[PDB]
Amino acid sequence: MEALVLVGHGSRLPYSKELLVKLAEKVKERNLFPIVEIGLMEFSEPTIPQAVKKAIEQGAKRIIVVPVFLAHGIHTTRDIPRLLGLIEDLEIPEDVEIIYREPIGADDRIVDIIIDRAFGR
Amino acid sequence: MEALVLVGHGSRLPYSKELLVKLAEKVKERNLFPIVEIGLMEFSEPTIPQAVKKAIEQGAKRIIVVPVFLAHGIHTTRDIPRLLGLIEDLEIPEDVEIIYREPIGADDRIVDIIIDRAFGR
Repeated sequence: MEALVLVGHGSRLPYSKELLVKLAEKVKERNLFPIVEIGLMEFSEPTIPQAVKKAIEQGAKRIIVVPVFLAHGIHTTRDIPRLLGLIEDLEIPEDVEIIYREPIGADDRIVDIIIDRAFGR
Repeated sequence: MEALVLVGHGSRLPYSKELLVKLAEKVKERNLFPIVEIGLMEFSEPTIPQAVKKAIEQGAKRIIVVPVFLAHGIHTTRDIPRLLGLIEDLEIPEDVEIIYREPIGADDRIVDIIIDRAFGR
């Protein structure tokens, strides 16, 4: 009924996709959502429209798109809102409403993790 | 003696740099290292070399660089190790050695944070 779509930059190296796959798995074992799909913005599959479509065909009527990026940038302000038919100027999504969330930001867990990496953990 | 450098991507919008600034402040407040600096790889200032340099002239002999990026990609494998004279292409005194850490990766706290964002927290 609601779907969670985890959405990333995408890269030509495979670490970006692998990252989304690991994150998707980990939330799958939290058993919080009916449906969980990942989408990558650029040069990697699946794409964000493929993921949105997949959510819909799986039954879901309220789609939560969460951008897995550290800060706002072009992609989160122009490219993605476009790709979702949320901004006026290859895909439009039937009768279902799209719910576009905020990025990660300067979160305290991110400082936690930074300390860990600094000590070679 | 030891320094922490936080290093980020950078963008033409200012949110990425602002994000680094917040992160740097917050780790300063945990009082863990003698020095803390930031650099931005692209567009903005300070630059990564400016940051490394800045730490050195301030006394630091082991420089711990943490890449504030979600996955390995080009920047964490090529651009940043380059900028730190870690791969043959930055004259650093042989009395100082640079220690390059892991990115964030698919850490469990990142799944925590993603759940929060999915709820609009």
